[PDB]
Amino acid sequence: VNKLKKGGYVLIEGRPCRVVDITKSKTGKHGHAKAGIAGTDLFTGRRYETHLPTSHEIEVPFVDRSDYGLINIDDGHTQLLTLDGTLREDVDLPPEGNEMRQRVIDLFNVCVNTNDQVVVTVLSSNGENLIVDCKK
Amino acid sequence: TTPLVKGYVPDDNGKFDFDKMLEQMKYCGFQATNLGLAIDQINEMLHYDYEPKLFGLGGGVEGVKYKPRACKIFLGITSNLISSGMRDYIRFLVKHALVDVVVCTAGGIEEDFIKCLAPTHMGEFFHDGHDLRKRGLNRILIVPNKNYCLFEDWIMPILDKCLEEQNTQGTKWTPSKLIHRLGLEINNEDSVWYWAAKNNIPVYSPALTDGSIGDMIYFHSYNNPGLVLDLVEDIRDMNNEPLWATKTGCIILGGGVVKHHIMNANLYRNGADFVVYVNTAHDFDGSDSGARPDEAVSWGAISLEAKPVKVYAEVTLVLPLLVAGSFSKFLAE
Amino acid sequence: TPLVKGYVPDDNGKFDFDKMLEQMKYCGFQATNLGLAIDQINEMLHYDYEKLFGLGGGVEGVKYKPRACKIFLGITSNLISSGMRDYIRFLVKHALVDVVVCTAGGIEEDFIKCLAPTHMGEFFHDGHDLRKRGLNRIGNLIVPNKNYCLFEDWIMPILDKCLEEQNTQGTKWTPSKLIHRLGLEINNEDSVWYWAAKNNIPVYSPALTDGSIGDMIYFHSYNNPGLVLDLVEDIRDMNNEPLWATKTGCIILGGGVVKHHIMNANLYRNGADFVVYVNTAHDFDGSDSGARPDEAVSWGAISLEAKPVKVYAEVTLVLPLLVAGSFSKFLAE
Amino acid sequence: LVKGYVPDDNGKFDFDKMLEQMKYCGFQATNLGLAIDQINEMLHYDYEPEKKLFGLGGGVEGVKYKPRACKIFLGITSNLISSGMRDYIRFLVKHALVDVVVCTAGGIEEDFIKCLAPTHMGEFFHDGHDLRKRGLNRIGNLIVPNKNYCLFEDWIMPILDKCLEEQNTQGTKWTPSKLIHRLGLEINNEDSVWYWAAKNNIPVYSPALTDGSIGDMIYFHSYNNPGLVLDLVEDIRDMNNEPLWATKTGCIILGGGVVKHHIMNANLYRNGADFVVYVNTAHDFDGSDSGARPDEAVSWGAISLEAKPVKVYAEVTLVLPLLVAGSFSKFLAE
Amino acid sequence: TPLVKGYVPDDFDFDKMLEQMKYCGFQATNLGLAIDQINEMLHYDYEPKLFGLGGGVEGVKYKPRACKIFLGITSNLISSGMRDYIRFLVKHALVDVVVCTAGGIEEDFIKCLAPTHMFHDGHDLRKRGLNRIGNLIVPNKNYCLFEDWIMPILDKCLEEQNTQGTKWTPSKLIHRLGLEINNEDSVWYWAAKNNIPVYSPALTDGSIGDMIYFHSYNNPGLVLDLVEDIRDMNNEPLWATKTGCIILGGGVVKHHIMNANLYRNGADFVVYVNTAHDFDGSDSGARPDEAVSWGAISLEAKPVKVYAEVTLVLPLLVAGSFSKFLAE
Ligand SMILES: NC(=O)c1ccc[n+]([C@@H]2O[C@H](COP(=O)([O-])OP(=O)(O)OC[C@H]3O[C@@H](n4cnc5c(N)ncnc54)[C@H](O)[C@@H]3O)[C@@H](O)[C@H]2O)c1
Ligand SMILES: NC(=O)c1ccc[n+]([C@@H]2O[C@H](COP(=O)([O-])OP(=O)(O)OC[C@H]3O[C@@H](n4cnc5c(N)ncnc54)[C@H](O)[C@@H]3O)[C@@H](O)[C@H]2O)c1
Ligand SMILES: NC(=O)c1ccc[n+]([C@@H]2O[C@H](COP(=O)([O-])OP(=O)(O)OC[C@H]3O[C@@H](n4cnc5c(N)ncnc54)[C@H](O)[C@@H]3O)[C@@H](O)[C@H]2O)c1
Ligand SMILES: NC(=O)c1ccc[n+]([C@@H]2O[C@H](COP(=O)([O-])OP(=O)(O)OC[C@H]3O[C@@H](n4cnc5c(N)ncnc54)[C@H](O)[C@@H]3O)[C@@H](O)[C@H]2O)c1
Repeated sequence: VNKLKKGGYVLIEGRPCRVVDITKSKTGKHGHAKAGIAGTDLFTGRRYETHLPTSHEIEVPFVDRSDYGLINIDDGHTQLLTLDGTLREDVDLPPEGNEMRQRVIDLFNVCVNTNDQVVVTVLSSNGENLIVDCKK
Repeated sequence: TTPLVKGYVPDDNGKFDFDKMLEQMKYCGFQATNLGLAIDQINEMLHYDYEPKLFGLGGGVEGVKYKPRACKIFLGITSNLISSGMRDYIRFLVKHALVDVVVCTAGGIEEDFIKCLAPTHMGEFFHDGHDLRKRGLNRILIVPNKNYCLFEDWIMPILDKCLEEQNTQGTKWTPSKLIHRLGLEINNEDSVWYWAAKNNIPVYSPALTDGSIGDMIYFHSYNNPGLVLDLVEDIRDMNNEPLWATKTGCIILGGGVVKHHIMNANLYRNGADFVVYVNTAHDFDGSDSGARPDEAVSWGAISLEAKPVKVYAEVTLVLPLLVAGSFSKFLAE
Repeated sequence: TPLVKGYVPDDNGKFDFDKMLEQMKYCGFQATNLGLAIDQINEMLHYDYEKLFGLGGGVEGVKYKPRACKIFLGITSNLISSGMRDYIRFLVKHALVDVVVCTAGGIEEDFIKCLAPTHMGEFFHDGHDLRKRGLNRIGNLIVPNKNYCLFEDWIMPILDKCLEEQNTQGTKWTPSKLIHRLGLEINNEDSVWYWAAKNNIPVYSPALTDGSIGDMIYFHSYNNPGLVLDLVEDIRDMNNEPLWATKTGCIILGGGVVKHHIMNANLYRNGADFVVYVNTAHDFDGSDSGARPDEAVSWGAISLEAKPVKVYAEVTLVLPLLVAGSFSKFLAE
Repeated sequence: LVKGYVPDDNGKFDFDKMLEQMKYCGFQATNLGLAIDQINEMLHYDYEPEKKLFGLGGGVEGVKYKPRACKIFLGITSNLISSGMRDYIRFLVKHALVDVVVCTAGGIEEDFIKCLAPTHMGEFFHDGHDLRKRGLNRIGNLIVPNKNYCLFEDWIMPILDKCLEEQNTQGTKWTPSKLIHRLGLEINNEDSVWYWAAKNNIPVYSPALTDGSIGDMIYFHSYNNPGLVLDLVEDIRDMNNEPLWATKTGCIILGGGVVKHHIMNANLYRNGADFVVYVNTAHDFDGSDSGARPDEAVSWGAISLEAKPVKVYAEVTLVLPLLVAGSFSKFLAE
Repeated sequence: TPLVKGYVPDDFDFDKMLEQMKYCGFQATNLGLAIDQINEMLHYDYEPKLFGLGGGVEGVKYKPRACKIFLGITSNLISSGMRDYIRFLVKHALVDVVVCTAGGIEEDFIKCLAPTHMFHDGHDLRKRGLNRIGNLIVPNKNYCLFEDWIMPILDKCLEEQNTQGTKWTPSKLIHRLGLEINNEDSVWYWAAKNNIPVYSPALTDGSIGDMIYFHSYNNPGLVLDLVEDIRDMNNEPLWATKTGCIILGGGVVKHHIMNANLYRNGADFVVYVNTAHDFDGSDSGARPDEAVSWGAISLEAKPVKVYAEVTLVLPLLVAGSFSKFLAE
């Protein structure tokens, strides 16, 4: 928590959260020295609150941004070409309400019979992953 | 090289300039120096901004003007201020969403709703207590006994729906949530609580049972058992209120649980940025109500950066000028 | 129409401290009230009429006294930090005081004093300087920083156990019940609360969250969620406490929430019988703290028959003589 | 009916409207509105049965004066003249709306010193040892410097020598009030409240004049030039005689102390003051005269039983600006 | 840093409670520290000026002090039952000088003729011919008794002034009155018999001054000169090595003693008991630090103020300090 700068990552309640808030108290009537750390879940965009002491550490989750060529819409999992050239169908389109979902499909369609391919972005945290951007 | 005492001389013609008296209150000396410095602290709060959260956005009710602020304003009001004619100068502050959060004692929460239901009579400080009991008149300013009975008819249904909702929809009621729902229910523009419901302003009373609301909760529990109010969730909400803002300011008028709850909450924030205290209490007894701003800096409730101002005066005299020399100018501006 | 006659000292150099007290009622001003107050406390103790109280827990080695008197002590947080704690511990050990009503800071201080003692100071020290040196201030009394960490370590395991009983054995916790368990846990003769726990003396603080205990409840809620404290059940127990008594006697030392809670509770029997208020406050503000016993009569909190006595002084000066002129005589008697 | 003035949604606030409803706001604000009422009655008391008119004034040209049938006494504590309320007081004396003033030694000394040099502002919580170490004197949150009191010594010592000379040669008998009337006439600064009282023949009485800077000067002069005699016996006859002729009496006591008593004892002669406004910060529980409520004063017959006394429990620095704004200013314009 | 431990009542000794008062916090801490300041004044001896020698009256115990003590009593105190504790101080010459307002001076003499008695409607009290101060009411008949006694002494003082040329002042008149009352009960009689000066610069502000007004229209030419009195009151503190002020209340009594102590460059020991606060800017409400600012209290000295009514604090203060001196 001594290195917990804002804009870095932490696992709060099991949801990868980007630190967007942190307060530190020297000591006081409140009790011994405490610290409130706060972060927004990447998947649900929800900020969460935790309170902890000093001389401790919090789980950090390996998340890597990942672009793959959109090859086909397999009825919600999509054929995706990795940079290595292997094919992954594990990734599914973004859920409903997420306007990304329409921006992926509308851009697959603008591109399907044409010579331009769609590049998606699937930020990947361990097993978890979701298309967060697309582009021609 | 410090400032010179100097009052404003009244006009020979006879048309007094109240605006020029307000400006020269700071240089009169004694408690007038405090009133002028109190106006200055609030002016810093309303006109605060920085380049990166916006507060005072309001609930977007039509026909009302709101101006955005980078400062969060917590107002501590004792029951007296929501029982005196200071209600008109507080409804204005809430209607224009110039105050982000309010903390009030339970009689004050009960008074606004009873005031919107029924009016208050005038009276004297030296009135015989035994006689007033015979006439069933309470004293604070006389609020009649009949007035609480009209209030009872209103509050009992909202709690019954709250009990029904708690069992059926898993709604865990707390004191703040009952007040916000109660304010939405009043639907009277007169209410300071209705405006806070419309403009999304949270109201917190830690001892909500101490007051008329608590007696009504007691009678309802015998008729309909199992209502639960959780302080643990309320202390979770209240303590987090100051943490978010770039700066927070406390206008605590009066003293008591309200002075302590707002100051205690600001400890989690490392201290309140700006503060004005208006009360009639002295620090000799060792009490919290009379504790000077210096004692609050002792336990970390006030930021060492702040320049706290206390006006040792009855609020009924100090606040009408305080709205005139700060909030009225900014909203019209 | 009696004369104003003060005690005249002995020429040789012997001064009977008892003889000074015999003439207090006859010395005028606030001495008149202190002497008249001693009379009301004496009336409470010697009011036995053909309803069992002050029986105590039957602990061996402790003197106990007769029934026919429920005594409610309205103490504020300031008194427990002061050395008036020794007088309160003696009063509850012998069970003359049937109920404890106090704010959250007094509840926290009694326990921290057991873990660690209070220090003196004065009213004139930069509050900024004290906080730099990690020292909280309460009037001229400094409660050190370490005293709050010791309380946290002691209460944290007890709170986890309390949750386990609600989770496994379904015990519905309320604020008075938590204090009684903490009284048994301290198992220390020095604590006022321990004697109340042994003598079955209920402790009722309505806003428990407004203090260190409430701050402690909040930090536990994140690590172990689901702790619930109900005010609905507490108001049923606190309000019904006056109803079961031959007569009810209030000794409100201080003012604010504790004054209203004891008085509002006594409204249930149509008004308390014997009262002594010692507070440094006046009625010009219209505040609850400064109200005269007469305003309380208007609500119906004080019985019409009751002779309310208010000493406009500091309890720290009035209380040592007050026990001397009333309770000590009864125990030896 | 409890009520208030809502500041306008377009931010239009009438300060006059704020003042107009004070009476109906409740608590202390009700007392401030009631206080403005009795002070206005004092100015408008002029009535019809020769006739005795007060406020005729010095007759000085270029200054407005208005005649009134009611006689007004002003009790000023020493702090008020040190405060910026001196400017509001100068307005009443210049237009002669106040017939007589009873002021303690400290206030009398300050008006003459203020003309000589200005008083400085400050905070209540300042080290008393440090303030003395810096050679500064403190009256609340104000700081009158050490050098200023010396200036009063230079001016007063010549006038006192002339007073002794008149007593020896012309047989003049000097009382405290006569000494201040000469001192006011000789200030020569239009700033002085006392200069106007001297010009408009307003008698200023301090019973304990030696209890102040003037008294150390009087004492110091005695050793150099012995013989000065100040007779309280003549002053007591004049001051008690003051209330008799007036058709009605207006007692405005700001503060408490000997000044509240001096004027109040005098009002017993005509059986009591007819209109009284007291603004102070003291409580009757200690039995003191200073904190005594109007009712305690009614007990000894100092206030007319008919009179409705008003007490506002507040520092005067905050209540007097509204009291002058809501009463005398409008009457002079009328 | 000392601890906070109150006296533990025995499962009562009033003397032991008084020892722990300094340790019970708040205003009790001050009442305990105040008793200490009074003790220090009595037990201060410095080899070189003895004071409190007394009047030599037979049967009365008197003790030498290298300390001069000034007691400033507001009028309300002499009016109450505190008169007995003040009388004890003067009988044993423990207080060298007294400054009191015309009400206390008139009160001691009036009580000797007729006694003082113990929310009351103010209008009703005038209807019953009653004068009310706090909860103490002085009957209107009592003032007439004072009138009969003072008038002949005033006529004699004018006659002495006319023939023997004695120039009168307010202090001289009070000593003459104490000689006339001739009652050990009177605080002023023991002050006079013991040669203890009493000052009152606004003596005309009270019943004594109103009595002077009525006398002048019958026997004119009486002169009460303030100039001579200020010289005596200001010169009172200069001769000693140490001076002690016990000011019960605030006002002219507080200012007159403090201003006089400016001439010695400060008063060594002080105890203030008044229910007053500094917010109003008033002289009475001023805490000791304002009084230190003029230079009235020695910078070296440690001042004490008990924010309490004197009626509660003084009975414990005499018990905790002076009674020990006479016992010694
Ligand atoms: N009118 C009432 O005061 C009222 C009404 C109903 C119930 N209650 C209950 O009383 C308890 C204590 O009330 P509280 O916490 O509001 O404190 P309080 O009303 O006792 O006030 C405490 C202090 O606040 C200051 N103060 C209060 N009103 C003031 C005013 N108008 N002007 C200047 N200073 C003022 C004074 O210094 C006073 O000593 C709470 O439980 C509350 O619900 C009070
Ligand atoms: N030590 C503390 O004061 C302390 C500590 C922690 C929390 N708190 C919180 O502060 C809030 C209110 O504080 P409080 O309970 O101390 O009451 P308070 O400070 O509001 O006291 C109210 C009134 O009681 C009277 N009074 C207080 N102390 C007195 C004394 N020693 N002698 C005579 N009269 C006295 C005065 O009239 C005073 O204005 C509560 O919610 C409490 O939990 C206080
Ligand atoms: N600035 C000074 O007060 C001052 C200066 C020099 C000499 N003195 C001498 O001190 C003696 C006592 O002074 P005093 O008789 O003027 O009394 P004071 O100034 O001590 O005031 C006495 C009481 O008047 C009331 N009061 C005073 N100022 C007030 C204010 N601003 N607002 C409201 N109430 C207020 C309060 O009840 C106060 O306790 C006199 O002999 C005077 O000459 C005082
Ligand atoms: N008994 C009377 O009050 C009385 C009687 C006749 C005439 N007078 C005249 O009234 C004038 C003013 O009276 P004063 O200057 O003696 O005092 P004061 O009335 O000005 O008292 C000033 C302050 O002293 C404090 N105080 C007074 N008595 C106290 C007590 N017993 N315990 C604690 N604090 C106390 C209070 O804070 C009070 O506000 C004098 O000139 C006097 O002659 C008064």
